[PDB]
Amino acid sequence: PVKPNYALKFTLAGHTKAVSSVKFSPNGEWLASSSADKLIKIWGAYDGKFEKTISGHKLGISDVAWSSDSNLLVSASDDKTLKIWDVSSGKCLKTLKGHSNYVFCCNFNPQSNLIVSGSFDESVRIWDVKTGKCLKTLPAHSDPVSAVHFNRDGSLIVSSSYDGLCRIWDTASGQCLKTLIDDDNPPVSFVKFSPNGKYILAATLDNTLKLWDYSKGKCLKTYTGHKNEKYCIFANFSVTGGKWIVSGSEDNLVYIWNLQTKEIVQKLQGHTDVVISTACHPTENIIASAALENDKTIKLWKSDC
Ligand SMILES: FC(F)(F)c1ccc(-c2nnn[nH]2)cc1
Repeated sequence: PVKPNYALKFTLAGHTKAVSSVKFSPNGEWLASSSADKLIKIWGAYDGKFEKTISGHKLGISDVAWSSDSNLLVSASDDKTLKIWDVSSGKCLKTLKGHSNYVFCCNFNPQSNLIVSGSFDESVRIWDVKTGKCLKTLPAHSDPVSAVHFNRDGSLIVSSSYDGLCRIWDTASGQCLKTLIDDDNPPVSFVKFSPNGKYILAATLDNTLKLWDYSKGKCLKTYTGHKNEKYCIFANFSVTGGKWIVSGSEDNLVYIWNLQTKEIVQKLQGHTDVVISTACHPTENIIASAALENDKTIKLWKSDC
């Protein structure tokens, strides 16, 4: 496939303010979304059908993430806390307290006994899921932390910040193992490891995505054409069909690139405001996208390749 052919299948309405993130459950059955309206919503991944609302945060939510067994969620909120949720019961199992300002990003490790978080307070924290206690506080950055992610075996954490740095941390010790710098350091608005753990994908507010070989500290690929000068927009590796990079954009489109050739292969039209978040289904050729306040909807897209 020189190109995918994603086409719109469902539009999901219900959030009453900007959506902030969307994530597919690892078992592929569900989509979770978080919003400035202080709510988490659960939707069917294949039919787009609204399932349930999960409530409890006192202010808007910036991010949500799934545990590996698809049974728990963690959410990051402007109320300076994270909450761990039992999805089936809707119960808040733990409230993770410690950050001194807005919490912007969160993720489980693969084993899902740990949670990592990043905050406006410029720190990265590592939490024990079962006790809800903070294990480590990392003096990670000198500006707000925009993303945090574990690698494939959980031994590394990558963090990014508006200070222009991506850093790699040892989970066990909390030591800073690496700082990634290019020829220039625009604010970094998103970062994550590749599925095989060998690479890092970073978004910067100069309208650019970069693929880094972090063990060698070198920038390999570069993806442009989209618009990103303001917001924390998620980006993804799509690997179920052809190998693509997928991202939202401030011109209201979903951008899809050939991972290898860096060429734009598709631009998905339909949203009426900034596409702040995209997610890729774990086993099927399905993308979810979500948009900001003037739109408020989530869209599900499907390709034959
Ligand atoms: F060589 C490329 F193009 F840089 C590259 C980058 C990432 C991956 C990959 N596979 N799985 N996860 N990441 C494969 C190839």
